[PDB]
Amino acid sequence: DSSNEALAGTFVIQTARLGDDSKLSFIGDQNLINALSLATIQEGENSET
Amino acid sequence: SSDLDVVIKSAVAEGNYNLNVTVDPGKNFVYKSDVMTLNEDAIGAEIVTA
Repeated sequence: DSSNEALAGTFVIQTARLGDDSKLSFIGDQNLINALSLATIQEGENSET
Repeated sequence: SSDLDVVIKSAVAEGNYNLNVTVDPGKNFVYKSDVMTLNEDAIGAEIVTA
């Protein structure tokens, strides 16, 4: 409850780098991508050096 | 769930929604048929209490 996994039966996908480099892109057939139906729930932000 | 339908009209926004349901029930239908009677020569039997 009250976390990223509050919904049952869903895939959660993350990456282990920070910033714009962590963007993911998915390509394939139309029907398969439509069936997967990905969505974004958190967005990255840059560091301070 | 297997008892939830969705219809789309215009632009949708986003997100995961959690719904909470509360119920207050009503009434139903009751049908009555008419009386049945026998012919002039039939004979019937039953068990009745007295």
